[PDB]
Amino acid sequence: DIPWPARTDWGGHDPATPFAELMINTHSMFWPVAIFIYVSAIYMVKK
Amino acid sequence: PPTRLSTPLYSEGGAFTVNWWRNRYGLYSRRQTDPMLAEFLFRQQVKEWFYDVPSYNYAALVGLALGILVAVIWRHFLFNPDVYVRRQELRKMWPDRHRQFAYAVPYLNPQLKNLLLPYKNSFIDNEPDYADYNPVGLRPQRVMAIRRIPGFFWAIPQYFFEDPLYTSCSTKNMQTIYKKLGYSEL
Amino acid sequence: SPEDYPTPQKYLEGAPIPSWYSFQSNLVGDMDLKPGMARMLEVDKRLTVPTRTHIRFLITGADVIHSWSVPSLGIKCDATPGRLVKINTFIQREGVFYGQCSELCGTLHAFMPIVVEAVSPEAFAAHAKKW
Amino acid sequence: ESADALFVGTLDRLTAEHPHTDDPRFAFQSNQWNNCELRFTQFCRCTRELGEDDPRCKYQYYRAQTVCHEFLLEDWMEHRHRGTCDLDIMPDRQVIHMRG
Amino acid sequence: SIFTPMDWMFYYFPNYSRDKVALMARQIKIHFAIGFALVFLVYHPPYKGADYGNFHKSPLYWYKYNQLERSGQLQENLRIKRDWFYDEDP
Amino acid sequence: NLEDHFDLAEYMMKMHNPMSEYLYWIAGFVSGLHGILPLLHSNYYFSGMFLPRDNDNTQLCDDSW
Amino acid sequence: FYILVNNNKRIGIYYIKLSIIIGILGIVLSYIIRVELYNSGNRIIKYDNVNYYNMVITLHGLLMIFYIIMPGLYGGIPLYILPILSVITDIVLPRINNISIIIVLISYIVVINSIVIEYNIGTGWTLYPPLSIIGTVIVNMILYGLIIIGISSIISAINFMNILIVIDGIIYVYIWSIIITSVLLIISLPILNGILLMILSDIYFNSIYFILNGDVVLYQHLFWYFGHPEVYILILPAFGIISIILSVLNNKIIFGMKSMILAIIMISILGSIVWAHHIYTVGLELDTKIYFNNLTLIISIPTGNKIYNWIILYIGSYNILYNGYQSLIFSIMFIIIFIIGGITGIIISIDIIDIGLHDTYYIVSHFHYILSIGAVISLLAGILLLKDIIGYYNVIIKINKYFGLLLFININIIFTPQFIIGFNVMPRRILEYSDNIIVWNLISSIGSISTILILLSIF
Amino acid sequence: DFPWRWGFVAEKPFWVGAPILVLGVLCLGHIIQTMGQIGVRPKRYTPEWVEATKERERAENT
Ligand SMILES: CCCCCCCCCCCCCCCCCC(=O)OC[C@H](COP(=O)([O-])OCC(O)COP(=O)([O-])OC[C@@H](COC(=O)CCCCCCCCCCCCCCCCC)OC(=O)CCCCCCCCCCCCCCCCC)OC(=O)CCCCCCCCCCCCCCCCC
Ligand code: HEA
Ligand code: HEA
Ligand SMILES: CCCCCCCC/C=C/CCCCCCCC(=O)OC[C@H](COP(=O)(O)OCCN)OC(=O)CCCCCCC/C=C/CCCCCCCC
Ligand code: CUA
Ligand SMILES: [O-][O-]
Ligand SMILES: [Cu+2]
Ligand SMILES: [K+]
Ligand SMILES: [Mg+2]
Repeated sequence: DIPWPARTDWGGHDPATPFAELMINTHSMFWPVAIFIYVSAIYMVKK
Repeated sequence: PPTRLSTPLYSEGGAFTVNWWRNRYGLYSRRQTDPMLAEFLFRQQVKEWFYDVPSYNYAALVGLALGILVAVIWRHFLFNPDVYVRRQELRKMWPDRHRQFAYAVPYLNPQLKNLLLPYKNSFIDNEPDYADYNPVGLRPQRVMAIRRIPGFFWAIPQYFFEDPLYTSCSTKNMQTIYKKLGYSEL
Repeated sequence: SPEDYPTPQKYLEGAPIPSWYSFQSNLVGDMDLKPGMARMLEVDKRLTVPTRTHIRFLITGADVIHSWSVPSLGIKCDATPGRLVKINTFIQREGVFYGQCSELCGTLHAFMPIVVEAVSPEAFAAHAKKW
Repeated sequence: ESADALFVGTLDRLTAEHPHTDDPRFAFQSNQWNNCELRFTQFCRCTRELGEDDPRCKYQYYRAQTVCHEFLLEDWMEHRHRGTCDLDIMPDRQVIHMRG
Repeated sequence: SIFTPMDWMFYYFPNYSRDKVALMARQIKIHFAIGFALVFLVYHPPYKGADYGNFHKSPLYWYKYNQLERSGQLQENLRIKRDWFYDEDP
Repeated sequence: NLEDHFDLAEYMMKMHNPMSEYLYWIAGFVSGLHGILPLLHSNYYFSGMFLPRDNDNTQLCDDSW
Repeated sequence: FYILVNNNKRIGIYYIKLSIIIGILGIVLSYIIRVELYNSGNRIIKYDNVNYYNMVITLHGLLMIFYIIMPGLYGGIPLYILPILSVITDIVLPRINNISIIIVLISYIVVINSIVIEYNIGTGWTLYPPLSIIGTVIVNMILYGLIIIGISSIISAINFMNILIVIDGIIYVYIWSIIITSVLLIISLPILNGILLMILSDIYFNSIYFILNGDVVLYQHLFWYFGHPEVYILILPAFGIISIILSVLNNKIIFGMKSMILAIIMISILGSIVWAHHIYTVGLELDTKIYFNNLTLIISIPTGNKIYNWIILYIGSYNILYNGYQSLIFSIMFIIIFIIGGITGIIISIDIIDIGLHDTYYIVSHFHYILSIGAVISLLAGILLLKDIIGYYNVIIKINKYFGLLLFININIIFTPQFIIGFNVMPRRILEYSDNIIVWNLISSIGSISTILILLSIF
Repeated sequence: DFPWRWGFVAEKPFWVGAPILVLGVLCLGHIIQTMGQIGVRPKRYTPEWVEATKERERAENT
């Protein structure tokens, strides 16, 4: 509904429509893949 | 890849072969000034670019991307009801454009749309079937999928019969609850 | 022929054809804010809509490109001149959802918020009948 | 009465019985401008045949309002009253086939 | 060749790969035809793919379905857990 | 000539006049002023003040200062 | 002489010098923005002078893109080393090289003069009509600057393409990076000029393209048909630099040179056909949206191959060599930072995610991490590598671990919070905002003041 | 070869100086940004306005 202080709200917050829920879950679905892509690559940044 | 100029290079016949490439590689080249030097530079380029295994991966990617691109362009021109190349219908008012209106419904129901819409229950927790029923008939009635979308949907069970709350979150149970209160029709 | 202009039988028998009502929604100025109002988001006329109903929003822009954004409803549609974009929504819970214009539209791009209040269908009908 | 009666007769009937739903000829696109122009042209042709007072033409105006924003309709309705609306010029005074 | 290490293509199919320039052209053409076919044979076909009574049910679907059917879990899972809005206040 | 071998020989050989550096820094400083001076001028033109007082466009408590 | 010089290496120095000068104006504008956004209220801009903020954000974007990073990565380092990498005496077109830098300076003077003399209003750096065409004369002046800049960019692109005719050695990856950017410019600029001329026609010649019955969405197509190729014209030279630095400093031959080259070519072709991911919320047809979303996600493949090829360059390098040199640190930091920016780009590429995140500060943080952090650091790293060849001194940068650490920490303090407020949500191109977004905005503002202070320590 | 400021900083261990410098720069930034708002007391942050927003949230179920 309205922004609240010091909230991460990663991927969205307070959906009030089925489409709004879809948007939040699409981001949540891809987020672990993004973490994998980052962690897997960064771990090899070294001599 | 031979290392001696005496040993010939095999070429197929056609429009993209080793012989076809040799004929055209040095057309604009100031460095291929004699047969020996020209052949050495030609084989140097062929060895570097065509005998490089990873280079073939990019060849696949350009073909796939370009094929999709050409086809999406063609599809718009050939089928999209809103793209006009002929002028007969554009010389008439909107109510009279019957030939162009014929593209509308067939274009509104592509195969992949019918195949993938049932899988909305892998993205929506509450009332994933909220928009399934439509009495008009421009589109097919939608039935929710029985399985999660293959891939990265580990958060939901592989099959929805496994989920305990799935049936209680349906637009039908929600309608029952709200209709019992007199709250709303849907 | 008269039948080339399809009309429901009820209206052909004398039923009143519906009218439309238009209202303007403006930001509440800093000096006009009340103790509890949210600064930069409150408006003087909210848009009331019924919940648990399929609503079609047709959005356009008269002069420049604005953008009608309601984050809670998952709507962000550009109000472009010449395009009447259709957006379908189905609100599931009551409340007041605040949004802001999302396309630089001039000096006061930051001062045209979007407030939508979703109420029960019985409440919406009473409101519409009175306002 | 027939289940497919709406599609029968005209494609226009579908939105006439369901004013707030997609028209079959424009449902493929989110932009509904062309839909508004067809609906206005249909209101213009109704009045020419039946007059402004006919309930049919009054409803054809309600149908036009369902898809046309008021600021566009007011402007287009003034052009129509003057006699400059290009969607209402009588067909024998059109210039579309002249000089090309 | 699709999803194929071309080092393998060079080893196991030496005669088909002898002309590497021609081999590259086929790589492009094959994947061009695949992309073109996807649009006009998987996406475009009109009024198709709406047979929801024919949802594929794989061997794994039945393994898991029968397991839950044998026990009471399938019945319990499908049961509607709540069909009222307000609890009764004592 | 040996003096002409290197581009910008005086600077590279560390004999250049410091005024060249000062002009470069001054030029950058003037460039920066093109964002600040018109800000002050425009504020005064439309308000009468060169810069606002934090939250002076909103309601303030009686003791606010 | 100073202005008459045709030496390609001198002109390269001029490009870097001018980028820093114009950059001062760019950074100042950024400080104004962040200061204003520190809390809710008016802080340094009056409510009656809100048009100035709109102009500040517009000029910030335009200057940093076309007058700072592009002249620095495509004009500065390229004009200094490309003729050396090509083992050629000098650049193919000497006189054209001279006029290009002069043109850039003259267009800069026009822009800043328009700040001082014209009424200050803004329409974004994307100059969307009808807003751009209903403005005052400052918009006309900005258009002249862009067109003039376009002339310099195209002639410089012609200059680099001619190296293929004279190159006496091997086309290294970096040379390939510049050539492809030149091709991208030759194909994208003419389209930009056309649409800019149409903006002028509506502003100055009573044209009606951007009024009713004319589609305003037309501009966005032609603009972004240049817009997105521009973001790769700005990043590809940076990639070329990263390749040289990693190979040289680690004493390791580039791995998969041909895949690096073919990855750059691929990014260009794909980058020329994905522009409408900037137009997701306008209301395009479903199939168009799906095409553009699909092709946009494909760009990650070639971009990913380059990243992993860089990683193996740093892996296995000798431990005895000191690894604290600023150039090496910046090159490594680029890989770490670019992945963040690219991944967030893939997130916004999904159109449904984009509906929520369009015109929000998440987009800001996305392109800042790539440009304000990645591109800047790449240009710094490249100049630092060539410190001996260029010969500049009177700075403490070459070995300064404090500067690198402070820059990395504080730059992330600015833009990481901007990802959070993207789901809050705080729109872009605004100055006032709700009181519940102050915390994150305040943190980013503290980051901006700190970064500026660290820029003073180098001297 | 360096001025006093760098000779002083570069003499200390990096992980002694670096952490202190990071905090110092951040503190200075906040101080600078607080000088222009000393004594500013907007009415919307008073307890009365804070309570009224809570009332609005309860009514709107925010
Ligand atoms: C992003 C920032 C931070 C970056 C950090 C990272 C940096 C990493 C490293 C980057 C390295 C890049 C590569 C460097 C290569 C250097 C090569 C080099 O040195 O070349 C040699 C080159 C020339 O050396 P040379 O070969 O001996 O040249 C001899 C001359 O050709 C002949 O000698 P001459 O004595 O005969 O010279 C003629 C001289 C004759 O000069 C004189 O007679 C001067 C007399 C004194 C005047 C002083 C100024 C007075 C101003 C008064 C203002 C009054 C305001 C009143 C307001 C009242 C208000 C109520 O000048 C003139 O006649 C013309 C001067 C025109 C230019 C100056 C323009 C100033 C601004 C004008 C604004 C106008 C606005 C008008 C608006 C109108 C609107 C209606 O060096 C330079 O030009 C200096 C470069 C210095 C810096 C080099 C880089 C060092 C490393 C970076 C340090 C950080 C810099 C940060 C940016 C600046 C921040 C502010
Ligand atoms: C040089 C600058 C630069 C670069 C490189 C990019 C790169 C990309 N950008 Fe861009 N972008 C901008 C600058 C840049 N962008 C700017 C300035 C804007 C805003 C302009 C404005 O609106 O005014 C913008 C806006 C922008 C939007 C608009 C969002 C909105 O308007 O709401 C989108 C969405 O599609 C997008 C997508 C992408 C993608 C998908 C990439 C890809 O290139 C990213 C590819 C990189 C990776 C993917 C990471 C590395 C690869 C791997 C680690 C392999 C493994 C990863 C996967 C398999 C996914 N960008
Ligand atoms: C490459 C271009 C570039 C660069 C470097 C930056 C750098 C910065 N930008 Fe950026 N910014 C844009 C391009 C850039 N920006 C664009 C295109 C927009 C959108 C415009 C629009 O909305 O219309 C934008 C918008 C934008 C906004 C949004 C304002 C709004 O529209 O509401 C904000 C503030 O939040 C901001 C802040 C900053 C800050 C704090 C820095 C930096 O100060 C962070 C600190 C880093 C440094 C201070 C180092 C920079 C040094 C150099 C650039 C010189 C390099 C030269 C050599 C190495 C020789 N930027
Ligand atoms: C040289 C001898 C003289 C030749 C004289 C020719 C004169 C006319 C030339 C006109 C331009 C060329 C196209 C001619 C088309 C003729 C047939 C025709 O009318 O086609 C109409 C048809 C659609 O018509 P409507 O019914 O109005 O729309 C219905 C809803 N979509 O349009 C077309 O097919 C023509 C327009 C597209 C032409 C190009 C083909 C489409 C795909 C382009 C792909 C581009 C990407 C790259 C491809 C690379 C190669 C694979
Ligand atoms: Cu309207 Cu922004
Ligand atoms: O722009 O990506
Ligand atoms: Cu883009
Ligand atoms: K503020
Ligand atoms: Mg936008």
